[PDB]
Amino acid sequence: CDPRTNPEFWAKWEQFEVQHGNEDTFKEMLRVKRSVQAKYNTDVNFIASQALARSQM
Amino acid sequence: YEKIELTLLNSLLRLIMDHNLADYITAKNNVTLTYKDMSHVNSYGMIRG
Amino acid sequence: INDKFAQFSEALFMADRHAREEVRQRAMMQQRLAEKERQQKEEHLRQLA
Amino acid sequence: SAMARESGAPIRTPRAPAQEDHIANEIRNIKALTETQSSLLGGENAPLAEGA
Amino acid sequence: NEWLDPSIKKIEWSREEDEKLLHLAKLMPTQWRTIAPIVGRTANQCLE
Amino acid sequence: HNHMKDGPYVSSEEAVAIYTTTVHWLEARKFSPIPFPSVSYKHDTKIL
Repeated sequence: CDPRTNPEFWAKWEQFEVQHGNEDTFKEMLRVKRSVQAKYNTDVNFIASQALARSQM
Repeated sequence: YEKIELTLLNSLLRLIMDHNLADYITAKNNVTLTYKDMSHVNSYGMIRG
Repeated sequence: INDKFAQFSEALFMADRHAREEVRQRAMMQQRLAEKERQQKEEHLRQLA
Repeated sequence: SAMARESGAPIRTPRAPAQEDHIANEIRNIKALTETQSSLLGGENAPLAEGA
Repeated sequence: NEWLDPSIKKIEWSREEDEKLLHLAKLMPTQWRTIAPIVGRTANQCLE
Repeated sequence: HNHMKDGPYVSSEEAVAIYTTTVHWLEARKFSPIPFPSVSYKHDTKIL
């Protein structure tokens, strides 16, 4: 999943973590979010992100 | 020269002198040897040069 | 890499610590004899005095 | 219940133990077994904390 | 070899790579060019 | 590569015996270990 294209899934994961999780699992989820967001920094994925960002407005 | 284990060498060098000098010497013996288009890391044995 | 490396390193570290402990004990044991010897000589000097 | 009539909410993940922080454990182990000077001097060995 | 090689990971480290790095630095003291291929970064990256 | 695969050929007991032999020899001769070259240490310049 892409954080800047699919934010609702990350919101649901944070909701699951605040109902069931700790500070260590929360830090793990931040680490995975940062790593995945860094992974999807390609040119085509940036193009798709900006396309959907200006499409929803 | 071929059969110097660098960890054991680091320990014996730590025995005779300060651990900074021993660490410098053992890290100096672990370098990349390059000749033309060939290159490899020397992790076993000492560098005689 | 092979597992033996870890075992290798472990042994050296334990051995190193053990050696230090032994040295310290022997060192402090030596100084006991030293001060005892000094006291004995002092006692002899006092007797001679 | 049918024959009588006829006649915690959330779940918890266990916390990782403070002694089981393996990163800090290896930090203090390497700091114990690296900055130790020559063993001929003697001196107190650094207390390495392993726990389990 | 140290910067521009496309196999070089310039992202922030993971906890698994931290565990491997500290474990190997305890295994092979100051043998950083040996540790670097195993960890998955360069020697200066692992050192720093 | 064969040393990386087939492990340290110096076994653990051999390395421990060599280390303890060096320790016993060095304490027998009352060897003072070499310090780090200090900040002042006049002889430095001549050595340099």
